[PDB]
Order: sequence, then structure tokens, then C-alpha cells
Amino acid sequence: AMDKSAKAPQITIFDHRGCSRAPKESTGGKAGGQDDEMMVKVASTKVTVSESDAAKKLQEFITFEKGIDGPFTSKN
Amino acid sequence: AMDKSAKAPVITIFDHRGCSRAPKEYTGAKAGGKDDEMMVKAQSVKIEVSTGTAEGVLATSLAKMTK
Amino acid sequence: DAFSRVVTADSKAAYVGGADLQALKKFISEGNKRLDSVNSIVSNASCIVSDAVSGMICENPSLISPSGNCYTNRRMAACLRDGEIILRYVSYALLSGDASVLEDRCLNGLKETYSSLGVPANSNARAVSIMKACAVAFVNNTASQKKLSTPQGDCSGLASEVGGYFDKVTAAIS
Amino acid sequence: MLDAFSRVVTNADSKAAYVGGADLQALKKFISEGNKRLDSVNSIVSNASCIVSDAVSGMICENPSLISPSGNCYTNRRMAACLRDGEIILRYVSYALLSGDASVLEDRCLNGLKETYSSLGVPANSNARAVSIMKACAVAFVNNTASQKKLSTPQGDCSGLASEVGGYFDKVTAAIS
Ligand SMILES: *C(=C)C1=C(C)C(=O)N/C1=C\c1[nH]c(/C=C2\N=C(C[C@H]3NC(=O)C(C=C)=C3C)C(C)=C2CCC(=O)O)c(CCC(=O)O)c1C
Ligand SMILES: *C(=C)C1=C(C)C(=O)N/C1=C\c1[nH]c(/C=C2\N=C(C[C@H]3NC(=O)C(C=C)=C3C)C(C)=C2CCC(=O)O)c(CCC(=O)O)c1C
Ligand SMILES: *C(=C)C1=C(C)[C@@H](Cc2[nH]c(/C=C3N=C(/C=C4\NC(=O)[C@H](C)[C@H]4[C@@H](*)C)C(C)=C\3CCC(=O)O)c(CCC(=O)O)c2C)NC1=O
Ligand SMILES: *C(=C)C1=C(C)[C@@H](Cc2[nH]c(/C=C3N=C(/C=C4\NC(=O)[C@H](C)[C@H]4[C@@H](*)C)C(C)=C\3CCC(=O)O)c(CCC(=O)O)c2C)NC1=O
Ligand SMILES: *[C@@H](C)[C@H]1/C(=C/C2=NC(=C\c3[nH]c(C[C@H]4NC(=O)C(C=C)=C4C)c(C)c3CCC(=O)O)/C(CCC(=O)O)=C2C)NC(=O)[C@@H]1C
Ligand SMILES: *[C@@H](C)[C@H]1/C(=C/C2=NC(=C\c3[nH]c(C[C@H]4NC(=O)C(C=C)=C4C)c(C)c3CCC(=O)O)/C(CCC(=O)O)=C2C)NC(=O)[C@@H]1C
Ligand SMILES: *[C@H](C)[C@H]1/C(=C/C2=NC(=C\c3[nH]c(C[C@H]4NC(=O)C(C=C)=C4C)c(C)c3CCC(=O)O)/C(CCC(=O)O)=C2C)NC(=O)[C@@H]1C
Ligand SMILES: *[C@H](C)[C@H]1/C(=C/C2=NC(=C\c3[nH]c(C[C@H]4NC(=O)C(C=C)=C4C)c(C)c3CCC(=O)O)/C(CCC(=O)O)=C2C)NC(=O)[C@@H]1C
Ligand SMILES: [Cl-]
Ligand SMILES: [Mg+2]
Ligand SMILES: [Mg+2]
Repeated sequence: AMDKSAKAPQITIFDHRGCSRAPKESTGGKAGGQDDEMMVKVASTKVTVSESDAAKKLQEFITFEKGIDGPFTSKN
Repeated sequence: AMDKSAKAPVITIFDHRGCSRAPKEYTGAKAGGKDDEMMVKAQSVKIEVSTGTAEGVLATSLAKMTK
Repeated sequence: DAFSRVVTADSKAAYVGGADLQALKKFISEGNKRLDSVNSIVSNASCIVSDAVSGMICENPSLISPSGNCYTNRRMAACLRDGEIILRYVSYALLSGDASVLEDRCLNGLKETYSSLGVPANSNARAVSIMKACAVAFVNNTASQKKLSTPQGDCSGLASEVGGYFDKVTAAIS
Repeated sequence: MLDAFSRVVTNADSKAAYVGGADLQALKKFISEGNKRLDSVNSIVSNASCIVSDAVSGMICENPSLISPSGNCYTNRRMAACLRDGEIILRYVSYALLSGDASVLEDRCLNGLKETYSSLGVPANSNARAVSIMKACAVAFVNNTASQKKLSTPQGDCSGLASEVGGYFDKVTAAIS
């Protein structure tokens, strides 16, 4: 059941082939190839949005503009 | 001078032609037309960015970079 | 196993790289394409959620009127948060190739909670449907912001799969 | 100068100022290209969060060392300050576009800014790329050549206003590079 904690999976996909920052976080050894420079990270973290951030979003939303993508569907 | 206050002019462009919520904030003279349903607001605001936003941009950047 | 522990038991993050990542890609279909598909959504999540909530509101501005469910910073924050939660569970369903966690941890009981709170189902359905459209375009790399160097090929199967996860959300809350 | 906004631009107070009705009718004939100009401002500021985040994250994907432990966006504190500065700059550019005049941008944002960045070690090459990406975003929002269905405005040619806003970003670039 949905447990009301506001926790959700948090994914980071690191395709860091060729990256000069050495990997140090894996725990299962080496593939002997480019998988050794890539990683999927999964955490379970609480999702939170501050009231101040929500105020910034409202000031954007209230004008009924849009991004490049999508049809314009507003009537206002 | 750049005064180090982190303030900037926040502009809100309210073109609310046809909107059922009545104008009230602007109390100057009326145009007698669609300009009475539209407004430019400006305000000096301290610009703030949260920890959460910063963490989100960090995660985006890590996921989009390669080398 | 490592992701299951995290998303349900083990508090610390799972770091799957190297040989563990090689193994992961043998247990999910189309592993390399699937990780590209997940990244195309997760790395663009901020714009997806913002565009979906903005579009829900621009189609129904009463949501931010004094009687609307997004009125006040507190409520707008909770709505933005919920869009991100939903998108996160859909993205994890695509990563894992399965809906089980999405169903158990995000959807089961959700409609009952929204009914009690008065969170409007038609509006919520629209936020979800805008997020769906965003995700399909990102998987197929046809959004306005494109990933430059993905190897070309057809990801329409993965795009159908993610669409089905969104449809589970819609069915559960509408 | 937009007199209604004089206290806003000097940071004299935090009071909102409003230009509607007859004052707005007159404003649009004081500035040029009035309706299109206000639509252009709206399309930029209403997308500010995304413009700034995409610019900063693009600066970073082009130069990942910015978020290495030695880079100037390392830690939430530094990242937030960088995103904040991107927004401050974008907002002063938006005021130059609203007013049709670069004065407030030059005088209240750019004057003294390079010397602050130099003292802090804020990398100018990286900052110039953040500004370049923000510029490209604004140009695309203003001169948006998609079909009517996809535009929030009546279709027409806003290439002149896009060139104008580009010039304001170029003043930022020249000041800080
Ligand atoms: C129509 C769009 C709307 C529907 C439908 C609805 O339910 N709400 C609608 C609009 C709406 N407006 C506000 C708030 C403000 N609008 C203005 C601008 C207008 N005031 C004027 O005097 C003129 C012209 C002369 C306007 C145009 C302003 C300044 C505000 C206050 C908020 C701000 O950001 O400064 C809201 C928000 C809730 C409310 O106050 O009613 C909504 C949703
Ligand atoms: C190359 C891109 C980079 C350049 C150039 C640079 O200056 N920094 C670069 C990358 C970079 N990586 C991190 C942090 C992390 N990277 C991973 C993933 C890798 N670790 C592994 O073990 C493997 C594969 C086996 C990887 C691929 C992880 C887990 C982190 C830690 C952070 C996290 O989100 O968990 C950074 C951040 C600063 C740092 O830690 O060096 C940077 C900028
Ligand atoms: C890292 C791999 C990396 C990036 C991150 C990305 C950064 C980048 N972005 C652009 C250009 C644009 N970004 C835009 C932003 C938005 N469009 C929207 O609809 C939303 C609301 C908003 C936030 C995402 C826009 C409008 C543009 C301009 C059009 C375009 O697509 O180019 C660039 C190009 C900059 C330039 O032209 O110099 C870059 C670099 N790219 C990466 O490589
Ligand atoms: C209010 C005036 C209003 C909106 C806001 C807007 C909402 C809307 N958006 C879409 C579709 C998409 N939005 C996308 C989002 C993004 N693309 C990017 O490149 C950036 C990073 C990100 C944030 C802006 C995308 C990818 C899509 C899909 C595009 C496509 O299919 O190619 C829609 C359409 C929803 C639907 O199809 O049901 C809408 C309505 N429109 C408004 O009027
Ligand atoms: C739909 C999603 C896309 C598309 C995807 C393709 N990706 C292909 C190959 C590919 N992708 C990666 C990166 C991926 N693997 C990982 O382990 C990680 C991160 C941990 C990621 C992000 C790799 C390694 C590969 C293999 C090739 C290579 O060495 O780069 C691919 C080719 C076919 C295939 O391998 O199955 C496709 C089609 N392509 C598209 O055009 C749409 C938009
Ligand atoms: C580039 C900017 C755009 C574009 C813009 C056009 N806008 C046009 C007309 C227009 N816009 C407004 C709204 C504006 N006036 C205000 O007072 C305020 C807010 C206070 C705003 C936001 C109005 C009232 C009008 C005129 C009436 C109308 O036609 O609705 C317009 C057409 C007229 C013209 O060409 O001058 C255009 C072209 N169009 C584009 O395609 C890009 C993306
Ligand atoms: C945004 C698109 C919506 C909208 C959403 C609102 N949700 C509110 C509260 C709320 N949401 C949840 C579900 C959330 N918590 C979880 O743990 C998970 C999954 C694991 C999810 C998806 C809960 C449990 C709650 C109540 C407790 C809380 O606030 O954290 C909410 C606040 C309502 C109120 O306080 O009055 C809103 C506004 N509202 C909309 O109008 C659109 C459709
Ligand atoms: C982002 C694209 C940059 C980046 C920016 C950083 N700026 C930092 C500090 C800082 N910035 C300013 C200028 C700002 N304040 C104002 O009042 C105005 C205009 C009116 C502007 C544009 C100041 C004065 C300061 C110092 C004081 C302060 O931060 O409040 C900064 C350091 C922050 C910290 O360590 O706390 C950063 C990281 N960094 C980058 O790498 C890119 C290029
Ligand atoms: Cl774009
Ligand atoms: Mg409009
Ligand atoms: Mg001067």
C-alpha cells in the first residue's frame, strides 16, 4: 500500500565512459569492458517541495505561457 | 552599481483577457478596452534558490554528462 | 535484488556498476536501450513535472483560484511533489521492467487518499496524461531537447511499455 | 525610463508596482513594438526556472569539473548561488527587454560584476557559456517558428525582438568574459 511517507525511488544513470573521475562506488568487481565506467544508482528518498519554491512556480504558471513542446491548449 | 543584495526585478505579465477573476490591484485610470484586463507587475525581490533545486540540478547534470 | 531492498528494507542506496551492471542488463529486456529510455525521463524530470502541472493549470485556472486545490504555496508544493513522486515510480517501473512496486507502493490506496483530501481526479488525470506525452517523446528522442549521441534504432517497444505504466496510474486515480 | 517602476529598479522598497488600463495603453506606445514586446518578456520569464537550470546543467555537461570537489559549483551552496546568479542576470535582461533600454541591466547588474567574480574565482569561461545557453533559450522562445497550434500568441515575426534580447545577453557576455 501507498504508505503516505512521500518516499519514492530516486534513480541516477551514470554513462560515464571515458570520464577521468575514477569509479569507486561499485561493489561487485569488473566486467572487463565499458560497463566498468557506467552505473545505475537507486535510492529511496523523501520527495519534498518547499513553499518558497512553490511560490516561484506559481509566478511562472499564472501567466499561461508554455514551453516549446506541445500544443497551446489554454483558453486564458 | 551591482549592490550584492541578490535582488532583481521580478516581472509578471498578466494578460488575462476574458478572465472571470476581476482586476483590482491596479487602481489607475481605465483604458475602456482590453488593456483593463491586462497588467504588467514588477517587484524588487531577493532571488533565492533552494537546497532541493540545487540537488535536482546536480542530479540532472551527473545524468546528462558523459566525459 | 539490490534495487528491491532499497525501494521497499535496506536504507542505503544501491550502486550497480561494472560486473553488477553487466548482470543487471541480462535480467531486464533490451538493457542498454532501457537504461537510455530511463535516463531520458529521469534527467528531464524537472521540466516534465513543471510542464504537466503548468498545463493542468493553464487548462483549468480555477485550480489556483481561492477555491482551487492548488491554492496556497503549501498545496501547490504538495501537488508538484506528487507529480514528481508519480513520475519517479513510473521511471522505476521502466528501470525494473515491472509494475509491482508501482502498484504496491504508489497506487494501492492512492485514490482513497485523494478522495478524502478532495484532490480533483480529472485535473490529476490531466497532469498524468501530460507527463505521459512527455515521457513518450523523451524515450523516442523527439522532444524539443534531444540527446545528441544515442545510437539510432527503434525504441517504440519501450515507449509502449512506459505508456502502459502511465495508464496504470490513470486507471488507479481517475 | 519606466517611472512606475523607479522604486523597483533602485531596490528602494519591496512594494509591487502595477501598470494596467490606461497606464498600460500608454506604456505600449512609449516602448516600441508594445504587444509583441510584452509577449516576448512573458515567454522568457514564465520559463525562467527551466532556462536557468538548462543553462547551468549545460555549462556543467560541457565542463564536468565544475561539480568535481574543486569546481565552482561543488556543494549545494555553490550550485544554488550559481543558479541564483543565472536568474538575477536573466531577470535584469528581461527588464531591459520590457523597457527597451539596457541601462538598468548595465548599471544595477553588470557594473562591478566582473571584479566580484574575479575576487571569488567564479570561472569566466564557464559563466560565459551559461549566459550563451540562456541567450539561445530566450531567442528560441521569442522567435518561435512552430505552427499557430503550438504558440501562445497570434503567429507573426518576432525576429526583431529576438535580436534585441540577444544584444542584451551580449552586453552581459562582454562585461563578464
Ligand atoms: C482568469 C485567468 C482566472 C480564472 C478563471 C480564475 O479562477 N482565476 C483567474 C485569474 C487569477 N488572477 C489572480 C491574481 C492576480 N491577477 C492580477 C492581475 C489583474 N489585476 C489587475 O488589476 C489587472 C488589470 C488591471 C489584472 C489583469 C494580479 C496582480 C493578481 C495577484 C497575484 C500576483 O501574482 O500579483 C489569481 C490568483 C488568485 C487570486 O488572487 O484570485 C488567479 C488564479
Ligand atoms: C567525468 C564525467 C567527470 C569529470 C571530468 C569530472 O571532473 N567529474 C566527473 C564525474 C563525476 N562523477 C561524480 C560522482 C559519482 N559518480 C558515480 C558513478 C561512478 N562510480 C562508480 O563506481 C561507477 C562505475 C563502476 C561509476 C560510473 C557515483 C556513484 C558518484 C557519487 C555521487 C552520487 O551521486 O552518488 C561527480 C561528483 C563529485 C565526485 O564525487 O567526484 C563528478 C563531477
Ligand atoms: C548536457 C549534455 C547538455 C544540456 C543540459 C543541454 C543544454 C543546452 N540547452 C540548449 C538550448 C535550449 N534549451 C532550451 C530550454 C527550454 N526549452 C523548454 O521548452 C523548457 C521550458 C526549457 C528548459 C529545458 C531552449 C528553448 C533552448 C534553445 C533551442 C534549442 O533547442 O537549442 C543548448 C544550446 C545552446 C546554444 O545554442 O548555444 C544547450 C547546450 N545541452 C547539452 O549538451
Ligand atoms: C499552458 C499554457 C500549457 C502548457 C504548459 C502546455 C502543456 C503541454 N505540454 C505537452 C507536451 C509535452 N511537453 C513536453 C515537455 C518537455 N520537452 C522538453 O524538451 C522539455 C525539457 C520538457 C519541459 C517543457 C514534451 C516532451 C511534450 C510532448 C511533445 C511531443 O509529443 O513531441 C502537451 C501535450 C499533452 C498531450 O499530448 O496530451 C501539453 C498540453 N500547453 C499549454 O497550453
Ligand atoms: C531509445 C531509448 C533510443 C535509442 C537507444 C539505443 N541505445 C543503444 C545502445 C546503447 N546505449 C548504451 C548506454 C546505456 N547502457 C548503460 O549501461 C547505461 C548506463 C548505465 C546507459 C545510458 C550502451 C552502452 C549501448 C550499446 C552501444 C554502445 O556501446 O554505445 C542502441 C543500439 C542498439 C542496442 O544496443 O540495443 C539504441 C537503439 N536509440 C534511438 O534512436 C532511440 C531514440
Ligand atoms: C513574438 C513575441 C511572438 C508573437 C507575438 C504577437 N503578439 C501579437 C499580438 C498581441 N499580444 C497581446 C498581448 C500583450 N499585450 C499586452 O498588453 C500584454 C500584457 C500586459 C501582453 C502579453 C495583445 C493584446 C495583442 C494584440 C491583440 C491580439 O492580436 O490578440 C501579435 C499580432 C499582432 C502583431 O503582429 O503586432 C504577434 C505576432 N507571435 C509569434 O508568432 C511569436 C512567437
Ligand atoms: C497535483 C498534480 C495534484 C494535487 C495534489 C495534492 N496532493 C496532496 C496531498 C497528498 N498526496 C499524497 C500522496 C503522495 N504521498 C505518498 O506517500 C505518495 C506515494 C508513495 C504519494 C503519491 C498524500 C498521502 C497526501 C496527504 C498528506 C500530505 O500532504 O503529504 C495535496 C495537499 C492537499 C491538502 O493539504 O489540502 C495536494 C494539493 N492537487 C491538485 O489539484 C493536483 C490535481
Ligand atoms: C553560475 C552560472 C556561475 C557561478 C556563480 C557563483 N556566484 C557566486 C557568488 C556571488 N555572485 C554575486 C553576484 C550576484 N549578486 C547580486 O547582488 C547580483 C546582481 C545584482 C548578482 C549577479 C555575488 C555578489 C556573489 C557573492 C555573494 C553571494 O554569494 O551572495 C558564487 C559563490 C557562492 C558561495 O560560495 O556562497 C558562485 C558559485 N559559479 C559557477 O561556477 C558558474 C560559472
Ligand atoms: Cl526547447
Ligand atoms: Mg497568454
Ligand atoms: Mg548608462
